[PDB]
Amino acid sequence: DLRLHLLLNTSVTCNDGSPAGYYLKESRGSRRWLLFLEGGWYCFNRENCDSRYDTMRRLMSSRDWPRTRTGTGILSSQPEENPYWWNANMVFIPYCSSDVWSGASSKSEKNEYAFMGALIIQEVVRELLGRGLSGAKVLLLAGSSAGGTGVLLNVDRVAEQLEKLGYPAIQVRGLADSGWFLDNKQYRHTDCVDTITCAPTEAIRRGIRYWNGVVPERCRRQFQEGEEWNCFFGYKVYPTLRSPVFVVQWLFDEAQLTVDNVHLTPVQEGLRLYIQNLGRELRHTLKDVPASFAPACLSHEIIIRSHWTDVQVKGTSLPRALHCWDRSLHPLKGCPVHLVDSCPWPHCNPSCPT
Ligand SMILES: *[C@@H]1O[C@H](CO)[C@@H](O)[C@H](O)[C@H]1NC(C)=O
Ligand SMILES: O=S1(=O)CCN(Cc2ccco2)CC1
Repeated sequence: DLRLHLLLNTSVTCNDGSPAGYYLKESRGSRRWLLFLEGGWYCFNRENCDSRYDTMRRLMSSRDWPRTRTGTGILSSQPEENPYWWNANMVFIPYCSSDVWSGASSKSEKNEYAFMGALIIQEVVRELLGRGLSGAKVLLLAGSSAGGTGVLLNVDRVAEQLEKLGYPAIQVRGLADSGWFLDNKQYRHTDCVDTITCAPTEAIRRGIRYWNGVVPERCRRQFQEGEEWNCFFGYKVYPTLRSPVFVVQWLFDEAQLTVDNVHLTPVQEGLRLYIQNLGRELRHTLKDVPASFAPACLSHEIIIRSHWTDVQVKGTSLPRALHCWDRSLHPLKGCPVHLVDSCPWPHCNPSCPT
């Protein structure tokens, strides 16, 4: 169990102005720190944020958060469940800003909601330095789904924050799970007039303006004013990053298929070619990513699932691949770090989740 702490700086808030926070379980015999970013889509105007506040309020407010959380998967402290980092200091940062962790805007008489995701991460890091993070050797910033994209958007800013605060010895690294998407053509499509019809690129473009969203500086300088939405897409922002980042991505991600208007519910030839081309394109974007784990499965998220130990690529599990990554940051015989399936159809890998 990890224990809730609400942020001492109460000006760093969830959507509705309640304080943000983090759950923490300390491991005094360890100088490794894992900070995990929760996911859960986003909202991008008044209308659909109001809807989200009715039926997804824990993603917009801390008023109903429980006092403890059980760590699962990579956040578990039992070696049977977590072969990788079971003895680490564990932190779960709830997603209550609805901004893919990019926002820097307070609630005001102009703004019905606050979008403070980028500032929440910075304030959590600041307050943890007083609770033992000052002695760390590695800070691993991890996340799933919207939290995985949040890793890509924030890992270099955490590294810069610790450098400017006088801790140049802490090695900052990233682990992005299920946050690597393609701005591809949809299988069926519609013009953006409402939430159901707005393609990812157009919805993110509106969100960035609504949130006062922030992107990494080198990426921002490449694409420039009005085009910051490009930096939400992994294959475009990753080459601009300096911190080591490990990328976990199902080749047939259920959220990718959702935004592409694909439902698997007898597949004819047009859809067969579409699905095979999506897998090939995703594989192409990872070809020069040296730390990656990409199985040929239809699924979504993995690193905080308890059975995350089950899936294998070329005979190597995800906990093993992450351990090999650790060794590489001190090729290795029999301990690989780049693992991408080559078979072209969902569940052609027999270790895929059922
Ligand atoms: C609280 O957080 C806000 C937003 O990041 C910042 O402007 C302010 O300086 C912080 N307050 C303190 C006392 O650090
Ligand atoms: O799809 S998600 O789980 C993770 C990514 N975010 C924003 C996004 C959409 C496309 C690219 O980046 C939405 C929720």
